[PDB]
Amino acid sequence: HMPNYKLTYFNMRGRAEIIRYIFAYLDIQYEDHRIEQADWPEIKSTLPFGKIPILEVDGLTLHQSLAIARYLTKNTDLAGNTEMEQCHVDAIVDTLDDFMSCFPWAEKKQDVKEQMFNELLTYNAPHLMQDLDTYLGGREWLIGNSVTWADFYWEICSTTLLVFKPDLLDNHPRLVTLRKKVQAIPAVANWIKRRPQTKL
Amino acid sequence: MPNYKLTYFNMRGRAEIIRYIFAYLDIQYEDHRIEQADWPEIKSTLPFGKIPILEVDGLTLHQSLAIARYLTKNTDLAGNTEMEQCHVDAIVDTLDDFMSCFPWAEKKQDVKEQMFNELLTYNAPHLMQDLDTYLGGREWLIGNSVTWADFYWEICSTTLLVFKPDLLDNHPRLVTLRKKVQAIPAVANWIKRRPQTKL
Ligand SMILES: NCc1ccc2ccccc2c1-c1ccc(C(=O)NCCN2CCOCC2)cc1
Ligand SMILES: N[C@@H](CCC(=O)N[C@@H](CS)C(=O)NCC(=O)O)C(=O)O
Ligand SMILES: N[C@@H](CCC(=O)N[C@@H](CS)C(=O)NCC(=O)O)C(=O)O
Ligand SMILES: [Mg+2]
Repeated sequence: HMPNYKLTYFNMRGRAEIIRYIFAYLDIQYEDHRIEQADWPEIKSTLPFGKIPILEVDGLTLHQSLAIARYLTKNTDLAGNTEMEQCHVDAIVDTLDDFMSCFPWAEKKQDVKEQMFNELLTYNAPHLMQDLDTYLGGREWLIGNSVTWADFYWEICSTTLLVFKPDLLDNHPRLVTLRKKVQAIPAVANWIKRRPQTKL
Repeated sequence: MPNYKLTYFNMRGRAEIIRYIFAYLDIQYEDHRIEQADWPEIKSTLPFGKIPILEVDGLTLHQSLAIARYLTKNTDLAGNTEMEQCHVDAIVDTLDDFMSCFPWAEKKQDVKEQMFNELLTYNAPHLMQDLDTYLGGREWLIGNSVTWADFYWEICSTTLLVFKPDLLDNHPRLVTLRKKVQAIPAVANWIKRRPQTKL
C-alpha cells in the first residue's frame, strides 16, 4: 500500500534534497514540509534524535537522510541492480556525505568559518573530485549501466559545493557531463525547475 | 565462499564492524593490518585514499558501513522488514555521525583535547539519553533480535568508554545491551582473540 509521506526539513535543499529527488523520480506524492526557525524548538523536542530531516511514514517517524533515501529506493531501479552494485552505490554515497559533513555548517564567525570552508574547498575538494572522476572511469554513470541514487547525490552535493567554489569542476568535464545527464532525467528536470529556489 | 581480504590499521576503529560480522557469520577472511610505515605509500592505491577496503575475489570495495550492510544482506543480522532495515541504517548513521565528529587526526594537542572533552561531556550524554529512550525496555535496538546496529552500538561505546568511563552510569539498559552483544558466542570469541589496541 502507498503510504502517506510527510517530509520535514528547513526551507533549503540541504540534506532533504536527496529524498525529494527520489520522490520526484518515482512519482511519489508527499508533503514537503518546510519549517521556520520559529517552530523548530517545538518540533526538535519531539524527535527521537532531535535532528532533521525526518520522514513520517503513515505517522511513524524515520530519521537520517541517507537511511531514508535507501529505504525509498529499495526494490527500485535506483538502488543498484546487484547486491554488489548496491554496495558500490552505498559507498559512493557515504564518500560524498563524509566530505559534505566535514564542513562546519553551524559556524557564525564569517571569517573563521570561511577559513575552515576555504581550506576544505581549496585543498581537499579537488582531490575528491579527481578520485570521483577516476572512479567514474569514462563510464556513463557512477555505478553500473544506468542511473542510481548515487548519481542523484553526486549532482546534489556538487551543486552545493559549486555555490562556494564555481571552479570546482573546471578540470573535470566528465563530471560536468554527469551532472547535466542527471539534470536531464525528465522527472529530475521537472523537480529542478519547480522546487523552491534557496541558496543551499 | 569468496576470498575476502580486509585492509585497515592495527586498531578496531572503522573496520571492527566488518570484523564482528565476519565472526558472527563464521566467514573466513584475511585480517590485514598495515604498517604505519607503508601508510603514505599504500595510500595511493585505495579508491578514495581511505581504509578500510575489502577485497573480494579481485574486486575492491570501500566504506565500512557500505561493506557491513553488504555482508549482512540476506542474513539474520539484517532488519527483518524493509522498515526495520531503515531503522538499522539510521541508528548506525547516528552513531557514525557522532564518532566522526572527533578530531582523531588533530595534531594540535590542546585543540584536540578541548574538542574531545567538549564532545564527551556535552554532546555524548545527550546521545546516550536518546539511544536509551529509543531502546526502551526492548531486547535489542531494532526488532526482536540482534542486528548489526547492536554490534555498532557495542563497538562505538567501547571506544567512548575509553575516554569517558562514567558515560553509561545513568544508562543501565545500554550497559546491558553491550553485555548482550559481548555474550554472543562468536562475538565473545572474537573479542577474546583480537589484537588488544587502545582504539
Ligand atoms: N575504536 C575507535 C573508533 C570507534 C568507532 C568509530 C566510528 C566511526 C569513526 C571512527 C571510529 C573509531 C576511530 C577510528 C580511527 C581512529 C584514528 O585513526 N585515530 C588515530 C589517532 N592517533 C593518535 C596518535 O596520534 C596520531 C593519531 C580513531 C577512532
Ligand atoms: N547525518 C544526518 C544529520 C542530521 C543533521 O545533523 N541535521 C541537522 C540539520 S542539516 C540538524 O537537525 N541540526 C539542527 C539541530 O541539531 O538543532 C542526516 O543526514 O540526516
Ligand atoms: N566513512 C569512512 C571513512 C574512512 C576513513 O576516513 N578512514 C581513515 C582511517 S580511520 C583514512 O583512511 N584516512 C587516512 C587518510 O586520509 O590518509 C569509512 O567508514 O570507511
Ligand atoms: Mg555517514
